[PDB]
Amino acid sequence: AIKRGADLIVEALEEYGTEQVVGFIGHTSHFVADAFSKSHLGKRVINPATELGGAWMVNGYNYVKDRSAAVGAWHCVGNLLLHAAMQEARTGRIPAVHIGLNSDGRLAGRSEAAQQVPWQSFTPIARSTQRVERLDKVGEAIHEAFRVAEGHPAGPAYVDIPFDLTADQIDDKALVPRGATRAKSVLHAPNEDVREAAAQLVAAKNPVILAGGGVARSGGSEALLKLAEMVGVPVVTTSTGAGVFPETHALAMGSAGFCGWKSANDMMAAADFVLVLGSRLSDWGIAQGYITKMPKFVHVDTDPAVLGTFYFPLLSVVADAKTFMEQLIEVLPGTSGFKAVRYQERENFRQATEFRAAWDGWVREQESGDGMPASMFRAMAEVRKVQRPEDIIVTDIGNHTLPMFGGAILQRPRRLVTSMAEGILGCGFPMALGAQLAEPNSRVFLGTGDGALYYHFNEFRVAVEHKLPVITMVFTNESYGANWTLMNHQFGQNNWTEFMNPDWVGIAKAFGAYGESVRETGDIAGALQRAIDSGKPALIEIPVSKTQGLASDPVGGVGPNLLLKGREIPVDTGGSMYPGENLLHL
Amino acid sequence: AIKRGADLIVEALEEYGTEQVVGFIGHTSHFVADAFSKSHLGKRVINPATELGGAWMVNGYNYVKDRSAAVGAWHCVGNLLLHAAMQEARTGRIPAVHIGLNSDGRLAGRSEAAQQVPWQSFTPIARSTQRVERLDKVGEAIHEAFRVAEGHPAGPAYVDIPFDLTADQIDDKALVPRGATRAKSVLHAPNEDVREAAAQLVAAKNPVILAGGGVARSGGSEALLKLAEMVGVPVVTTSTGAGVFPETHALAMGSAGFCGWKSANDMMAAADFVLVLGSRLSDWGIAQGYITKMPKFVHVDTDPAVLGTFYFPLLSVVADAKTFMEQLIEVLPGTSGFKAVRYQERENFRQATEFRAAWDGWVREQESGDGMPASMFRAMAEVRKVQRPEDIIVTDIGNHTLPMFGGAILQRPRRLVTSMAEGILGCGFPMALGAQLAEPNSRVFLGTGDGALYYHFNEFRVAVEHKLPVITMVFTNESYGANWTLMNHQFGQNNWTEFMNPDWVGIAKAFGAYGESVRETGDIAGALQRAIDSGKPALIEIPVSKTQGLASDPVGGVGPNLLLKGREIPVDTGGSMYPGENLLHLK
Amino acid sequence: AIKRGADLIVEALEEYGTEQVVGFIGHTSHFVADAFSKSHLGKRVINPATELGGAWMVNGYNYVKDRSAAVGAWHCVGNLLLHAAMQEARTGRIPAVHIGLNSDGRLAGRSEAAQQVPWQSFTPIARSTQRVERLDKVGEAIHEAFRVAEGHPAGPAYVDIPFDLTADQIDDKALVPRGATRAKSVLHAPNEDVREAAAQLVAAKNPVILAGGGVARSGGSEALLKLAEMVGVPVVTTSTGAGVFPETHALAMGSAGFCGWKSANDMMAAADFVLVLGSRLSDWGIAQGYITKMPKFVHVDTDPAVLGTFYFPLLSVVADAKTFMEQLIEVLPGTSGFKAVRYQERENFRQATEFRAAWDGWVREQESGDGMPASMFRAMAEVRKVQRPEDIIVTDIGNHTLPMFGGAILQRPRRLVTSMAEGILGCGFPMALGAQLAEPNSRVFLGTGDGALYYHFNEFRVAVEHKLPVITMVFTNESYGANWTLMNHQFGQNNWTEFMNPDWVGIAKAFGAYGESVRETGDIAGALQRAIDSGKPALIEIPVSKTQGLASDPVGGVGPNLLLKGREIPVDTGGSMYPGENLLHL
Ligand SMILES: Cc1cc2nc3c(=O)[nH]c(=O)nc-3n(C[C@H](O)[C@H](O)[C@H](O)COP(=O)(O)OP(=O)(O)OC[C@H]3O[C@@H](n4cnc5c(N)ncnc54)[C@H](O)[C@@H]3O)c2cc1C
Ligand SMILES: Cc1cc2nc3c(=O)[nH]c(=O)nc-3n(C[C@H](O)[C@H](O)[C@H](O)COP(=O)(O)OP(=O)(O)OC[C@H]3O[C@@H](n4cnc5c(N)ncnc54)[C@H](O)[C@@H]3O)c2cc1C
Ligand SMILES: Cc1cc2nc3c(=O)[nH]c(=O)nc-3n(C[C@H](O)[C@H](O)[C@H](O)COP(=O)(O)OP(=O)(O)OC[C@H]3O[C@@H](n4cnc5c(N)ncnc54)[C@H](O)[C@@H]3O)c2cc1C
Ligand SMILES: Cc1ncc(C[n+]2csc(CCOP(=O)(O)OP(=O)(O)O)c2C)c(N)n1
Ligand SMILES: Cc1ncc(C[n+]2csc(CCOP(=O)(O)OP(=O)(O)O)c2C)c(N)n1
Ligand SMILES: Cc1ncc(C[n+]2csc(CCOP(=O)(O)OP(=O)(O)O)c2C)c(N)n1
Ligand SMILES: [Cl-]
Ligand SMILES: [Cl-]
Ligand SMILES: [Cl-]
Ligand SMILES: [Mg+2]
Ligand SMILES: [Mg+2]
Ligand SMILES: [Mg+2]
Ligand SMILES: [Mg+2]
Repeated sequence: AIKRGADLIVEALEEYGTEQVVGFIGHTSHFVADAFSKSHLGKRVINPATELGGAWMVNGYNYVKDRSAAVGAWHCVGNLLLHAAMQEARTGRIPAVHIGLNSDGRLAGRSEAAQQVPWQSFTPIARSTQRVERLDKVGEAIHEAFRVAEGHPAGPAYVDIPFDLTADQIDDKALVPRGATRAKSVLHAPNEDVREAAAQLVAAKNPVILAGGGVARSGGSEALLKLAEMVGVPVVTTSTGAGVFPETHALAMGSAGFCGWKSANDMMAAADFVLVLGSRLSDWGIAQGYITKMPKFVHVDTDPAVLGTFYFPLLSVVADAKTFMEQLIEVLPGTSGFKAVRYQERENFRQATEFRAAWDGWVREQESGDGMPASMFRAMAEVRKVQRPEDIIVTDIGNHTLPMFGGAILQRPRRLVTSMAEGILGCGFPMALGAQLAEPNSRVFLGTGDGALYYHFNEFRVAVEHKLPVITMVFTNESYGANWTLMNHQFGQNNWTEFMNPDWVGIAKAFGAYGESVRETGDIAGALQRAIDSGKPALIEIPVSKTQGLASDPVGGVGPNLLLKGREIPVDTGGSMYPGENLLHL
Repeated sequence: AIKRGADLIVEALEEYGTEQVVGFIGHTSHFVADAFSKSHLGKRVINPATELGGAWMVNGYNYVKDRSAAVGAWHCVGNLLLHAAMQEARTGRIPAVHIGLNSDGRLAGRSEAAQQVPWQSFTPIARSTQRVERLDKVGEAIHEAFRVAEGHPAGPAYVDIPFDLTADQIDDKALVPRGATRAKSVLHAPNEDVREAAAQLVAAKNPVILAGGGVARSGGSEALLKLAEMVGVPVVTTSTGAGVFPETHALAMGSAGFCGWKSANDMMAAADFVLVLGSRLSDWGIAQGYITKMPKFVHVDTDPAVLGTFYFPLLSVVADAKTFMEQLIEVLPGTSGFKAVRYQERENFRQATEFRAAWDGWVREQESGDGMPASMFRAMAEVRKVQRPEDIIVTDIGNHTLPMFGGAILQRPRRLVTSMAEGILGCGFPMALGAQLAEPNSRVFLGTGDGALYYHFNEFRVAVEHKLPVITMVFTNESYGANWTLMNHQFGQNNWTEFMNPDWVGIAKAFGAYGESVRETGDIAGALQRAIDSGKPALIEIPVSKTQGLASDPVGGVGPNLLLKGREIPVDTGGSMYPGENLLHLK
Repeated sequence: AIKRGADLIVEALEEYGTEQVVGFIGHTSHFVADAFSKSHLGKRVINPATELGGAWMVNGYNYVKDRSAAVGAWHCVGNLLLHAAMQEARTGRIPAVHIGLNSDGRLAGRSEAAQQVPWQSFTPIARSTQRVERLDKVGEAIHEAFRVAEGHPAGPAYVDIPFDLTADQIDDKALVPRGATRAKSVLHAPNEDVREAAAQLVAAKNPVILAGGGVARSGGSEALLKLAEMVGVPVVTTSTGAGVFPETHALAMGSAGFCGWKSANDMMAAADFVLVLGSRLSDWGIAQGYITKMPKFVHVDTDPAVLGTFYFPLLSVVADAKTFMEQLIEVLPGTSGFKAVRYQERENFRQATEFRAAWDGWVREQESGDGMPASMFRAMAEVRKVQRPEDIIVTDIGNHTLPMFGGAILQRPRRLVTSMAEGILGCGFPMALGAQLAEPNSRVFLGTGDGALYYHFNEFRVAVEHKLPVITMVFTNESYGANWTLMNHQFGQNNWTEFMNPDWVGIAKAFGAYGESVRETGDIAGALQRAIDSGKPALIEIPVSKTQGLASDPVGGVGPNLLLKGREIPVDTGGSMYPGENLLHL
């Protein structure tokens, strides 16, 4: 059948499992938008305030789905706004396909052309960058983008299509590849690696299992609970792994790292052996700026590139996390030294429970005060009174990230959302909208700084139009508080940190959202209940300190080193001059 | 003397003429911010709501100054938001230096590193992209950045500095290059070319001078006025040249192009000869999608790369526009055929004045009407009543661009501001703020669509804190109106075009800005007076139709061709298969 | 200890298993060459005639080793000659680390600098491109290069080091990473994939096992012989898999593809099911220009990116080849329908043996003629009379490639060498020298065209100095014979194809190599024996036809389509003009 390129693009996106489009109109996306209007997927299009806001919504949707279920589709020059969000998808292992419609290919390469988008600016960012030259390659390119996006590692794929190809027509026989099959990701380890790992776990005096985001992608929660109880081993997570192990269990230490739980950092400092499952041991994760001292460890991952890149394991294993744990459960009864004892009667139990109790007491101290400015831990304690086990906690980047991580106590995977890998400010609100779109049975609570909310609160248009009842707490300190704090630690003086806020309640009201300020009432619990009862997206303005959280609160961190001290650098004495130095020798 | 890298960056920036810093804090920019607080640049730093809004401020400031007087200074990952504004600077010839402070160079190349910014993403965009490896190269790199940014062509330069270098210390002797004097840009044409141009000008029956943005950069307004009156030749501009020739003058046809003045398009369709000065004859400018048919022309530019790239001139000349005009004024009295008479007495005068009068009549007609929605031409007629020669008009991108260009009548250079080269939606508000910062005692009027204002109205934080009294008209139609209109033509139905607006008056009030709606009153005139009296940034809501402007209004355009008709493309029958086609051959 | 950067580079290369250096002097490599002179590896440095010749020697050495045992080390501007060889390492999955010493970092970025090498020219080619900015990163960068080079997929890694860092000195504590461990590559499939594959193999009427170069990298020869005999299934290979199955066995069909064995192409056209082990199903391999019609197939690979990129399998499996075959052997006795029958009594045996016999008869016809010009199959039959099972057959690219592939009958893996993935002319001689260096118990026979030998016969300097007794047959036709042939098929006329040859015997004698021409004697067997007895590198000049081989001989190929027919292309009628068209409208 003769088909337009725009209709072939839509067909391909449906074939590969696209649920949700985030698209922006312009003459280069006109044919694609027309084609979407005639398709099932046309019913699910978000038109965001900006393309960067929309790209963040793709990230939040796909982070919780672990596939490229949301897809961006962008008129030419709007693609120039994608880079920040695309970079987070790359290091954060978020599958994300983006289709950029460039200007007419007839006008490419002309020096005085308008809106000829430099697609090679994505080459250092996307896991796959393709410029499509020919209509008969449009299906093939989209198939490749999905294959790359949803691989191991997951990430972003960008497809640049000059829009004349979307108007042009071709007979469609076999053009969109169909019948594609994926290999299973249930990679099994060899027996001798399993037996080694089991022997180490049993022999250790103070073992720990470290579960990262790969345990969530693997689906390994059940196996992890069984394995931890069978061996009697405390569980530490990364921030993307939090919730794969129920955080109210006796063995749950929470997340390690610099915005994590001190019980987890205590346990990592005490441990003599770690089994690492589905973690990349990253800079702002377990590595803490490449300062953390890892105990002897076994490292299990589906991506060999993460294994031994920086931390050298006792043993590196290419295997699926759930599968490896199931293999361990099978081998453990025939492992020398193994005895079936209830985890509460193991010799290591009391130490772990003491670390957790100390942390819980510290959290109770942070949360229990009343009045203004509010503690962000109090705010989170109020959220946990109204929180369901499928609900999603979202945060932005700043001082506030620490209380959001520390006050989230989670029972399910992929419930904690932010720009985890890159720490890009402003992510929180639009990522929360994308997560809400993906998870309509989840209540979504966002704790955002004021500096952060400034970036993409324009997306209240989307929240209101699409009836997305995200509950946003804006923590107001009229500051980039992390930076106020750190600059005063570093220099004794802040600069570039302070700003005004609008009347946020007035902003919410102007968009037809629910708005309330607790500046005078302190009534966080009441405001949460009113916001939930509204059925609308909500904005609760909560005054906070400039200093509480990431840049101040002691959670057992060692890094990262970002207040670095300068070194004195030898000049070059080889004889060559600086530019303009010739004038000094006259 | 031992200096930190941060201090050396500030010293270099000062040496090369920086007046205004737009900066964003984060740990990688901490040392730089601390160093700026010790400088006379520290006082005035703008900390924008987002880095892309700030980069648009840099572009508005520098577009009106014609030098990189504003600089950006950005914490690592905030650099990832620069690319759209940087691309406008590249094709739009805006000088702009951006200093990106990357994460620690010790951590670079590690696969699981955080915030290691891919500076090579700028390589296809900036005129110059540099990654600094060594502290002793920090001065040198910044010197090079200004050299490129302020050359011919002007454009953006990006410098990536791992921030450990900003903390490190070194002895400063000769490290910051000082004391350069740049080459003059008053490039003179060969006398033979000047003579040839004068001979064509005099011989033509219906000549036109086409003056682009290079006449503004050249400072050629006085020479152009003398030349045009001496020969008695109508003046057409580009959108970046508008205002180089006073648009109240009887010879002024306005700007040619598809959002231009029909008088200018009529003139260019009538002309038998054009002298093109300081124009790149661009796609969304004079070329209108490479459809415009140029008469025989002489082309004068400082950048050889624009001369003969697409339109082949009769004669191409590498020269400065003001200089070339001065040369031609000197030779004209000795040119065979030249007659010294008042321009009003020339045979070609009446036709030009007729084009202008017809256009002015049409504009008057668009200003008329008595209710709601309002005409955007009416809105511009009201702005003209309160507009001085030094005042700046800013637009965003959409249907509203055509009435803003058609209602702006300018008499000085560099008074009309937008994302000219790239058409990037959202530019208007933050570029207006940057123009206001560059010219604190000029009044700045912005006409913006509602889809446009959505992008960077967060920068009301900057406008209110810095008391930048931009007067913004937001034209409300609850739509991407250009697209609503074009898609209804193309397909019979719009899609992806309609959206909710907030209460814009309420948004302004929540920031402490002046706000008013004319929806019930029609009182644009009073709203402009109240907005001006407020001394605050102001927002005037004006409801408009979905259709008025770029997608509907006839201005004599021929292009561009964006409502494409597709072609039917043949399938490859050479034998090779599609992916997956193997399954279709199984029996 | 305080150490120079040059000494740290040497230390790192030794730590990661480097055996052989190929290096080129210049002031930027002076410190590195001095450092090598003080080390164990210093004893194994080849200084090639050119850097491209040397890069090809790295490729040949590492192709047969399946690790980056050879390493290039190059003065600045000589790195500009590496790209061709580097591209073959990338698509050909050859591990190869190259260390480029750039000019002084103090002079980088200056517009009028000399010898500042654009290392970003490698970014689209190498699997890893790194520019080292800091002395304390030199060890770390080399460790990363090896990790990437020796991964799955294998490939080239380029490290650019400004040479001032190689003169500079630093305390060495922990700078060169030591104690690195690799994960095993014995990835196991899940049982249900094993059982599926076994059920298909047993149920098929006319199965085939297709073994590619991954069976060689895996070490799977023993398991493949067992599995093929147990199930009674003919074996087809790719050109990089040839020799993993003994090519004299009754079940051996040889290599499929356009320069392969017709028995293999016949068997692929007859088969109802294929088990593909360690093949990427590539363009100039099994795909034959994306024309080959694959039967229903199971696809087993360690690199998920190859699985389902173009040919969509019944089932895709991420697993090691040897391991998967061992899993199949274990499952087969409990697979429904399986009976233990001698392979000679299976119903499919006679068909396979008939295909092989037809091919063998055709080869005997090609080889059996005497006189001049010689048949290249006769030449290969003479080599097989003097060939040991560890000996290596090398070819260049041209008409001659077909008789070299067709006359090679191999018993061991990694014995057939050329620029397999990219077909880059001139590879053969320097790749043969690298293979000889790696495999000193192998006699190396190169069959090269004349056009090919022209590129790197300057490397006779290396062959003679290092006493590398490669036996080179130069097939002389005074032509780019493939192109003479194909152009006459395509157009009825050749152009740019014909050239003179030097007196090749005189060239060999001038270098102190053994030289002989059979132009008048026909005495190929005698010349081989004299060349072997010399103990020297040898050059035997053998006149051949312009047309025999790749461009003419029918081996059951279907592709690739490189004599493509042009299509008539619609002009653009949108209204926009061409450059300069304005003058036509005046
Ligand atoms: C301000 C800020 C503070 C932060 N504080 C912390 C903190 O305190 N603690 C913390 O942990 N992080 C923190 N982060 C997040 C951190 O930067 C990283 O994003 C995070 O630690 C990475 O988690 P991960 O190692 O589990 O790997 P992910 O990025 O989640 O990657 C998943 C890993 O699992 C592997 N994998 C995927 N599927 C499978 C499978 N089926 N089987 C096996 N392996 C699989 C992948 O190959 C990869 O190695 C912070 C971020 C910011 C911005
Ligand atoms: C929606 C929309 C509508 C638009 N409609 C129009 C329209 O109707 N008409 C229009 O003109 N544009 C229009 N534009 C703008 C258009 O895209 C271009 O930005 C503009 O036309 C370019 O102007 P220019 O040719 O003068 O060159 P500029 O981009 O201003 O560049 C300056 C030129 O002068 C040269 N130069 C610089 N200094 C000197 C010197 N000293 N001497 C000599 N030469 C010098 C430079 O090398 C260059 O060639 C529109 C843009 C948009 C987004
Ligand atoms: C002139 C010319 C003619 C040619 N003619 C032919 C021809 O007739 N026939 C032919 O086959 N080729 C031919 N080639 C070569 C062809 O271009 C390819 O180089 C070759 O076919 C690729 O072989 P392969 O598919 O086995 O993959 P390779 O390139 O050998 O790659 C190895 C594959 O095995 C996988 N792998 C690696 N280790 C393992 C493991 N442990 N377990 C499982 N999988 C593993 C890899 O991921 C990869 O997919 C020709 C080349 C030229 C230049
Ligand atoms: C795009 C971008 N710009 C700047 C930063 C640097 N940064 C990291 S945290 C932070 C403070 C954010 O302020 P806010 O949201 O108010 O949170 P608070 O620290 O006050 O809790 C900043 C500016 C960044 N990570 N990303
Ligand atoms: C970043 C970006 N996204 C999309 C476009 C496409 N576009 C061009 S004009 C326009 C309409 C803008 O709407 P608005 O500001 O309301 O103006 P109106 O057409 O209603 O006057 C759009 C979406 C663009 N140029 N840039
Ligand atoms: C570097 C490079 N240049 C050109 C070619 C194109 N090419 C492929 S085969 C061939 C013929 C080689 O001639 P020769 O070595 O004499 O072999 P013959 O065809 O005569 O057997 C040529 C030129 C190539 N593959 N690589
Ligand atoms: Cl547009
Ligand atoms: Cl940050
Ligand atoms: Cl040299
Ligand atoms: Mg804050
Ligand atoms: Mg100069
Ligand atoms: Mg609008
Ligand atoms: Mg030849």
